[PDB]
Amino acid sequence: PAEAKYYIAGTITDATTGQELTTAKVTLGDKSVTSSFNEQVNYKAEGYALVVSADGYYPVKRQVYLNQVSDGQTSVATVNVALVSVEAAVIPPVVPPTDPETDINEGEATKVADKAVEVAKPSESTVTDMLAGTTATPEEKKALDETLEMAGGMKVGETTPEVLADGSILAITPVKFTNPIQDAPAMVPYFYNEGCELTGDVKEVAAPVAVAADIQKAFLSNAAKALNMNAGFVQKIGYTRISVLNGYSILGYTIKGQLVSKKLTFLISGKYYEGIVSYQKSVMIYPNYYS
Repeated sequence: PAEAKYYIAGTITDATTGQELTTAKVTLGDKSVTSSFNEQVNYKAEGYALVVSADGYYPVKRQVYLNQVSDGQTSVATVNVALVSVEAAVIPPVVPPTDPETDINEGEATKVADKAVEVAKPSESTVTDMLAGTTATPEEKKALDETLEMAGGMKVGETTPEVLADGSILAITPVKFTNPIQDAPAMVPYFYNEGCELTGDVKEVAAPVAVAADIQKAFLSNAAKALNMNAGFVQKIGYTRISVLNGYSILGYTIKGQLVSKKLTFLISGKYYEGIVSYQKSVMIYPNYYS
């Protein structure tokens, strides 16, 4: 069985416009990469330093950690670094997302899980592009087409939540082959979300005895700046190999998206508001082998 494969994929964008910053200077570990990167890496507990700068923006350093998986599985650290212009108006949070007071627990994760999965699930255009190979490289497209030819097709199932005891939420997306692939490898699509979304209700802190849309928009906008991410999810697609495991066919696979959340507080128009926002830290691909 093949060893666990690891990747770091992501995009450098402008925090205000959401457009890719193609002139950004980016290093991932010891390597110079473009603003749209996808690098295979060896597992290291230390992680990998992502260093990002662009003229007119505040620089960002982020340590990227890998979510360990087992033999035959793939794990992708999914990174959106959205740089804030030195000219942008930003309301700071009361405490930044590096403060442990901003972490959520399992009980809080359970309350936002349905919403988190609703926004994290693959859209119709994402599923269409995953299957068609719209964004695949020529080698990936060829391998995907050979896989589809042996599988017949791929059916993307309903995305369901799995709440973990640390407060993370897995968005479980099963992918079933019409016909299992016998004694042959598969090139398969996965997807992930870049940016952050509001997954819990925005509430006034210490209200005397429903929050307006504009306050909610201002809350998400400033939460996204605090996190160095775009406001709203944009979906990205990748391809990975499922290797042959002798004496087993490949029935399909499961995509597991790790959604991490933060509870932030902002003073917005003279009142304090709190809410939970979520983003994707990783995507993992689990083959479904059958004997």
